[PDB]
Amino acid sequence: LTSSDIQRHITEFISSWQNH
Amino acid sequence: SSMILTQFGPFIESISGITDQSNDVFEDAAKAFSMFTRSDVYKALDEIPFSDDAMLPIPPTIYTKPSHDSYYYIDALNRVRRKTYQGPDDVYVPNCSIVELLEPHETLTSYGRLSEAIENRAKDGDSQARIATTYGRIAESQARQIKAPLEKFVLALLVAEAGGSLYDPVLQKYDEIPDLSHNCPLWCFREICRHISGPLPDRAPYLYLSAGVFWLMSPRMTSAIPPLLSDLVNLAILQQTAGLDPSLVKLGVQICLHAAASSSYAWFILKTKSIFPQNTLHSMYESLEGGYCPNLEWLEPRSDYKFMYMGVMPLSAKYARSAPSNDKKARELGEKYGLSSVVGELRKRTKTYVKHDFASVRYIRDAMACTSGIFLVRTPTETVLQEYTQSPEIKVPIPQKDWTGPIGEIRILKDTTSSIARYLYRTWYLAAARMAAQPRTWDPLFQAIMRSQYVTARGGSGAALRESLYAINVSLPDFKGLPVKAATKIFQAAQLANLPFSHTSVAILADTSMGLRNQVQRRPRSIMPLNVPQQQVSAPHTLTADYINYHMNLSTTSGSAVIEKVIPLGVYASSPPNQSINIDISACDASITWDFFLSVIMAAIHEGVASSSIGKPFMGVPASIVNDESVVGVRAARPISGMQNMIQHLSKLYKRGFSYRVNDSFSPGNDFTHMTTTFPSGSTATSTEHTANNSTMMETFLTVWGPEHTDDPDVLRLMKSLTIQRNYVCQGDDGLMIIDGTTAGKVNSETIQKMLELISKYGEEFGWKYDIAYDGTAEYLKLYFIFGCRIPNLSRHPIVGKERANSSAEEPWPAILDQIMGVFFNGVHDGLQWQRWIRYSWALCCAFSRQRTMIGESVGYLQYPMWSFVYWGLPLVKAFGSDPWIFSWYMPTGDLGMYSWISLIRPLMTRWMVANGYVTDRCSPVFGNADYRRCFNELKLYQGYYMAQLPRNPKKSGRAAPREVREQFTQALSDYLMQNPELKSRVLRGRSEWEKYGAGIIHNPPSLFDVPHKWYQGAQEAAIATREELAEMDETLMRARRHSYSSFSKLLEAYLLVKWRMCEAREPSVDLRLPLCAGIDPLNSDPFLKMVSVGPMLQSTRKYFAQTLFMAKTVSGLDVNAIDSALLRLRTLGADKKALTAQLLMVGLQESEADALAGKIMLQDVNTVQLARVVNLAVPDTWMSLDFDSMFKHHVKLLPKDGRHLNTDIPPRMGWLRAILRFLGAGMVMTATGVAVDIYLEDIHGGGRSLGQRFMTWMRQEGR
Amino acid sequence: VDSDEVGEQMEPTFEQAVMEIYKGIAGVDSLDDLIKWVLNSDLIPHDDRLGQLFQAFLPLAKDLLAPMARKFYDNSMSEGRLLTFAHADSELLNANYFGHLLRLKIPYITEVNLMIRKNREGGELFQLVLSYLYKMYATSAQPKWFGSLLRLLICPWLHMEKLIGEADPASTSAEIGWHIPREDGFIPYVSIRAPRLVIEELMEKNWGQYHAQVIVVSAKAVIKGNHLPVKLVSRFACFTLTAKYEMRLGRGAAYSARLAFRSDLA
Amino acid sequence: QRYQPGWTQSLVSSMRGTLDKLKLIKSMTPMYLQQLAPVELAVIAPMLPF
Amino acid sequence: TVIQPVLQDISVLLQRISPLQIDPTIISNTMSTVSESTTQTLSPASSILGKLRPSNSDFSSFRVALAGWLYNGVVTTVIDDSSYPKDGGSVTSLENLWD
Amino acid sequence: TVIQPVLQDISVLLQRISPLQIDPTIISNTMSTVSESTTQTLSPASSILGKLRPSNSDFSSFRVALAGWLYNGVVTTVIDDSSYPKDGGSVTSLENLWDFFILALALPLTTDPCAPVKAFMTLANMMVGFETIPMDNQIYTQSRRASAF
Amino acid sequence: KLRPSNSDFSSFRVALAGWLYNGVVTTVIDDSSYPKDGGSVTSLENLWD
Amino acid sequence: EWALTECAQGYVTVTSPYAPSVNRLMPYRISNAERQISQIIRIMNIGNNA
RNA sequence: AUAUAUAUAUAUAUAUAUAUAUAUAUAUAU
RNA sequence: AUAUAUAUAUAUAUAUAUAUAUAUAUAUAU
RNA sequence: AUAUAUAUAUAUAUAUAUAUAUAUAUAUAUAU
RNA sequence: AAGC
Repeated sequence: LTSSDIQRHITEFISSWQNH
Repeated sequence: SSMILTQFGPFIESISGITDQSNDVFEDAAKAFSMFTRSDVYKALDEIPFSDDAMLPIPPTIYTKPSHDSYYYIDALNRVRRKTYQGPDDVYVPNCSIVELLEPHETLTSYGRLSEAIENRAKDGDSQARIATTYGRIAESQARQIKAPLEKFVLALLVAEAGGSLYDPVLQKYDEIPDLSHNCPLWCFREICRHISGPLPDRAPYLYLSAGVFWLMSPRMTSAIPPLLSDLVNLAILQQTAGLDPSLVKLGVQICLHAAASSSYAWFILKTKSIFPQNTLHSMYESLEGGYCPNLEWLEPRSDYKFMYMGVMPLSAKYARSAPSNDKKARELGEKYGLSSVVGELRKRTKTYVKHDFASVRYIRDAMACTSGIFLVRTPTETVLQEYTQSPEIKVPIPQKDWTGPIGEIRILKDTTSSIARYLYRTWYLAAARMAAQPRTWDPLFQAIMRSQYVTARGGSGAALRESLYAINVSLPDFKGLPVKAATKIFQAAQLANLPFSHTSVAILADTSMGLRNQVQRRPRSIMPLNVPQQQVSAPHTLTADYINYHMNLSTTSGSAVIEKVIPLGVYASSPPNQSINIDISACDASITWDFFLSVIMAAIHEGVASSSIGKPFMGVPASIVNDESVVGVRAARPISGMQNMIQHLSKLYKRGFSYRVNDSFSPGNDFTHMTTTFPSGSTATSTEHTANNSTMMETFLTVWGPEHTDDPDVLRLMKSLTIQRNYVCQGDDGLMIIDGTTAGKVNSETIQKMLELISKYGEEFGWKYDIAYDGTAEYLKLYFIFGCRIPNLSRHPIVGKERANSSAEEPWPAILDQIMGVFFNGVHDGLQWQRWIRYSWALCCAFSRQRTMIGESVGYLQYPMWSFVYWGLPLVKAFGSDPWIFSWYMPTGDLGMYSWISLIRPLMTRWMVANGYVTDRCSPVFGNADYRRCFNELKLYQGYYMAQLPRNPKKSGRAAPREVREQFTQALSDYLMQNPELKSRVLRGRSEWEKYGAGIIHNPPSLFDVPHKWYQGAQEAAIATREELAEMDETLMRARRHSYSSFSKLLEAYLLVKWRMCEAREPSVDLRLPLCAGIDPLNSDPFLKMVSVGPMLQSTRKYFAQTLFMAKTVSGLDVNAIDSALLRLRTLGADKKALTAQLLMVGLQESEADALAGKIMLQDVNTVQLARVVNLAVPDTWMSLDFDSMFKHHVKLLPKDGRHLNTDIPPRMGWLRAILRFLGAGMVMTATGVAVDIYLEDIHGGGRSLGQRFMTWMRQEGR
Repeated sequence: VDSDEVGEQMEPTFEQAVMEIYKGIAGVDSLDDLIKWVLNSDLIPHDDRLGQLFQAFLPLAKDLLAPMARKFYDNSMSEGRLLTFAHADSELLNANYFGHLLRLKIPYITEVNLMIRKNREGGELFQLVLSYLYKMYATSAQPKWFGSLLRLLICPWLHMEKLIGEADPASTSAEIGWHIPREDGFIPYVSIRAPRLVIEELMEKNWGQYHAQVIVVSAKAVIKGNHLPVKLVSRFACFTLTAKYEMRLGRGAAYSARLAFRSDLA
Repeated sequence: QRYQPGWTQSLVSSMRGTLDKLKLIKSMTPMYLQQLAPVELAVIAPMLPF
Repeated sequence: TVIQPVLQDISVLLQRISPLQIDPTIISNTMSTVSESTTQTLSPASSILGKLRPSNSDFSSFRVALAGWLYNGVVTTVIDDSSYPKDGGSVTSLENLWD
Repeated sequence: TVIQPVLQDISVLLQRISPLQIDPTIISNTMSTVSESTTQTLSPASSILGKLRPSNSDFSSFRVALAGWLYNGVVTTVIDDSSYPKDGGSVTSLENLWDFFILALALPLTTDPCAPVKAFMTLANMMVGFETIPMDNQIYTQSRRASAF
Repeated sequence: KLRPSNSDFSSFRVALAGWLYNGVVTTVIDDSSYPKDGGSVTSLENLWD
Repeated sequence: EWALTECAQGYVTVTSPYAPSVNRLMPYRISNAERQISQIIRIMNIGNNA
């Protein structure tokens, strides 16, 4: 359960970055 | 887990970013750590509710193992040997049951040691007893290869992970690392320990002590258990700390279990070490979709290794993997050992990645981290009988009709020879000629430096020297009663102080003692520690090799620290369209013998030196006369120089071979002498010679042999487009070839393949086995690059493993702290998740901060306050009510980091201090009206700060020694050092001048007269310490702790007078979406932000710091940094140029350039880094991989932003403050978490002049 | 010990393996074909075809002869000092041979010495090719004249006979050997002959400084530590260069040994 | 040296000496080619299968 | 394949019928150099020796060239393109001059 | 290689017979007296003393230069390439000025007939852009390495 | 002031390439290179800009 | 070969055989009008999008 | 030392059993 | 088409057995 | 926090063609 | 015994 992925982990942080 | 939280509530809450840290909680947790027991730790392990996904079968075969009898036998020389069943390499420790060899230990009936009675029959001469004792001792040695008992690390992991997930201050969210319930290695560890222990109430399968190991009496115990447990605990730590994918960790555990279930664990690991690389790194990006690749440029001269960064280039299918596929090889390897499945999932997972991003490199790093990290251990006898028993295979030799008559031992090589040796001879000829013509060669100081280079406190097989000298009736002084080791090369030099070279001539042909080193994923390495005369006579070889490496080729001199290597070379070579070829020489030392190499290099060196050196002594070696037979018929005599005398003697030694002496401590009755031709590894000429020959042979191939042996026009064009000065970089037996991408893309892979076949063929006819790899990846010095991203190899930094090769007991308690801090810094460089790593490092520092001692009924506890670790460079988490996770481990160490974090949180610290009643009336420039003088004392912060600087090793100085014998030792050392009277006169002139002028300004002038004293102290400190020195340690630490202080060191008090002002952030240095170091990614925020704000160090450090000094090399025993600091102190304190002349004369510089350099230094302006060393300010080791220079230059503004202020004025002649304050700004900016920030000076409390006076006061008062 | 002694340790000796090498060469169907291929009607190797002969032959030597030679020399050292002959020094180097190494040449044409020597096994021409292969196998080192060995072997003894030829042998004789306490165990090591004064001077020397491990008439021993320096004997007192281990008139023992000056009373 | 810029050393003497040495070598190959080789070819030619 | 044996055999026959002997020691003695120019690398005498490589003992090209005169009508002997200066070369390069 | 040891032999003999020996401290002593302000980024004395570095072993090369006078028939002593400024130098650089000074004093003692041309071109190279002169052709322009002439 | 943002160093080659397509692409200098408020000659920074 | 040599400004030289041929068919030559039309199409679809 | 017999060890080949992986087939649930 | 269980075939590993070849130990004969 | 409008991201579902390798048949050379 |  909730072992979603590592690539989505990478992308989610980046999406947090780009937000302003 | 209930007891875990019960015992460590406050500590976990503090180190998890919930509550402020404090010393008292830290010490309470340390006491709790000291109060556990092993079985208690296992009962704690029993309470973790592991999930199904962490379940996997364990074969029953591990517990049931046969006896050791069938794996050993006795040779015809009455030596114990290992019976081989799997091949020539099955000489490691087999997997056999042990319990039937154990005598129960008193008061610990469940545990025991090797039977002493069996030891008795072994020392008598029994065969079975000898076999049994060999097996027992080698198993003990294999189990002793750790740093500390595993239960400490396991308990620390439990404590750290009991705090749950961490909150990211930058990401403003929670990490998603799975908890211990999904940690397969811990479940396997617990299950195997429980199954071994069974009904018996004690849980530890074995007990690791300083005196050795005690085994649990179980019928399921096997010698293979300790390494398996070490691997499992390493993997368990790594998964929780670096967020590894559990799926890969399961495969690693499977490999470990298969290794255990085999006949020999170490042999299995050795034979299967390359599954993860061959299946992930070497087969990556078969189908490429996109991504970025850095654009780097190699400038001129390429000898300078000058690279400049341009930007990113989008990738495309044009640059997919093009190297030959290795699927068949990987499948065959997986099948041959029954791991075909693991290969199957590895390949299937690898095919899934089509884009080059952070995800792919993270996956590759995780896959590489799963390799085992044990130190392979085998008995010395098998190492000797396996490594020195192979010889080069000169498939095409030099014809015998191509030599002249002998000149003593050498034989000149004709110029009509069809062999390729002619180019090697010519290269060494020109190298020797250019070397001998340098005037610095004849300078007495240079020769003294070379003589002192090999005079070290390490072993030199002095005993064999002793009977070799006794063989001709020469008696050496004994130095009876000296509290120093006789088995040191300093002792040898002292005994050889005043002997003629003719008397010591025979000493070169003496024997050689033994020495071993164990490595990770590599067979143990043997060493030949040459003695003093051998090192002396080996000089010209070393000098010529140094000249070649310095001038005629591309060759580095960097160490194995990751920081000092050439990252730019690898990142440029891996980036498309460039392609890299990895070339290594298998058994390089065993491949260089008299047959092909030595007979040519020795002749070339001997001939290329006669002109520039006729009739001169050298290194103490005088000239001599030799027979001449080169020309036919005429046989005459010929004078030779000192270098030629050394060459003659060394040629004799090389022709004869080598005499290795072995004393196998793990095998009673296994000692002998082995005749071998393998080149020594312990000499000073090894690496340089290997590099020189590597470059020469590569150039010869590229120029003559290769063009003449291939006919395909593409291969010809390629080879003609390659030269060593442009494309080849070598160091020892490791080399790298760079193929520059053409304007039409990248060179065709088929052409590269045929060329590789050509090199492989070319290596054989002079007996060199070329291990060549071409897989679209760049490897150099065990650094791995793919597509311009470097992949750290976690497995080669074992957390718990420690190399122990001898049978000696381990170190006293305080020493382990150095190892712990080294582990922390290794994790820092390897790029682990910073928050988890910091938490775990805090846990370990707590677990090792207490120690029981006995002082004769004065049973006390040694305790380090938490602040000592902070002084040692370990960052804080949250204190004084501040926000959590606001500090970065780029924090400097020592005073600099302290000043930095105080400067960051001074106001909060003051408000916290006042709110707690620590209130006074004397307003302070730093803390206002806070009563810091008592709060620091009660918080032990002063105590921790001061005791963090005590030497945590025993000081063997001050032992009782007769005056006569000590003065004899010192005078003998001085007489050995001061050979040429010119140097002695120089030093006397320097002393007289210094007394005239420089006396009284500084108290510790470095001089050549102090070298004997330092050598004596170093030899004395090399001996084994005793109990009263440890008591001296204990009482000193207690004295330091119980005392009360009032201030830090003068330097830190000066630093706190400076305050700064942060401003808008810097500009990004590189693109934010370009992977540079694997793991340094958005999920690893702080390293990622620091790297993208500052930018990587794109220039090698060795060359950068080569220009940050005045004297390149000095006599072994003195420090160049010490001399530079003394000179700059003398200049700063207003001493005139005659004092600097005197100082330069003490270290032996000749008068004229002494004056020239003194004047130049006095009037010169120096760099910031070089100038900052006057106050022992060094660049933090962690900054080395970053571009700190530009940030020093253009981001630390010493002028206030709003304009000039009154206090920020620097006095005109105190410009060095400009150098110092840059470091303070750097520390402040780097310590803070987040991006790099432009910083401006704000104010100095006392003004510039007062700060200068304080600094000068410290400069003068030090050295007392 | 003869050079060829290592050859017949294997049931198929090295020589027939060398004979069978021919099967690995294209265009050669028999050893005779190999001979006529490699030679140019004047008993000269073509200096290139001999190249591939070496190419094929070297792996055979370095993979088969070297290890068996290593064991052979290791056992041979046990019986005591011996004179060993070889054909190329690289044989001894690759076998990790222990002891003094001498390269000696001869004032003759060695190659012509073969084909006249009749009753050869594979034909004389095969022996010529073999000799060429060994000469190519040798290292690069100037071989001294063979006389330098025989002179040391003979002349000192012949000179000393002019002095000792008349005296009583009981007084002017000596013996050096390994001592082992339980009449008494003693195995000879070196035989010494010298005038009375010289032997008396030899009598007071630290012979107990060197130790070895003796095992058992055909006894054999092994030295640990360092070997005996030559000057301990003398610049006088010509001695024997070689010795064979044997016990003079019962369980197998491995007790210990130090050597003693058991020479004589007179 | 009108066509060799970038030669920091004056190699005129060395090149001239080397060319002179090559000019005056005792090579008897041209003699053989001018006199004997045609005779050898003439003798051999009629006997060839081709 | 048809032509090759004929030219090879005629080359061998000429090689071991003619009294001419090819001896590079003539060149080596005439140049009489090992490695001039102790320090500065440029030494034309060494360069030309390196280019010629006299130590090689194969001269099949010479005999084959002589034999080619008999079969002008079916075989044309030309100099291999690899012997030409690299990339056309330049007069400023010392090696190109020897080429 | 055949003639160079002869020059070293002659140098040794000359040093043995000559009454001239190096003054250890003359340059430093005379340069330590120049007056300058401590606020300047540059110091001429520093640069000159750094370029000079009188290693006392220089009289060997001086002696071989003297010996070269006797054998200009076969040996032509010249100034090594490394002595010239790397990229050609510039008059605005103090370091290049000192290099020009060193070359200007050193050149007249060599036996090279083409020495004066190189002495002139050494300054000409540093002076490019600042100040121009007509040259013969497009190859040996004003920016050639002085050692090329 | 001479270190470019991200140290891109690539606008030079792009500018050269742009010469072939001035029909459809007009290479211009970005606003960010200009002084923010227009600058002033009394400021040395603006002179360098 | 003429087109390739001219397009490379003479820095690279290519060669073609000189002998009776086999009439290989290599259709690659078109009028300028077709090239201009295709160029207009390309400019059209690329239009107004950086 | 040679020949013969018994026991033990190593290599190749074959067969059976167990475990794992792949393919095929059957049943339940969606 | 997915998940779970079972069976057959192939591959690897382990064990056992058989055959051939080699070696070690014991005994008899010469 | 509730409601509405606009947009990004993950997951599930569907098709074609081509090329490479292996195997069978036929032949040449060496060996039987 | 325990190198560079």
